[PDB]
Amino acid sequence: NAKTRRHERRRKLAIERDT
RNA sequence: GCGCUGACAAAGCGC
Repeated sequence: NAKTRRHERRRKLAIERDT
């Protein structure tokens, strides 16, 4: 199951929204 | 395993 593969790219953006 | 929601979760739900 693709948890980490999706997460990696989504994470960068998710963080950068809050930032 | 790859998406897709979610906490950048776990879990779910497609392919």
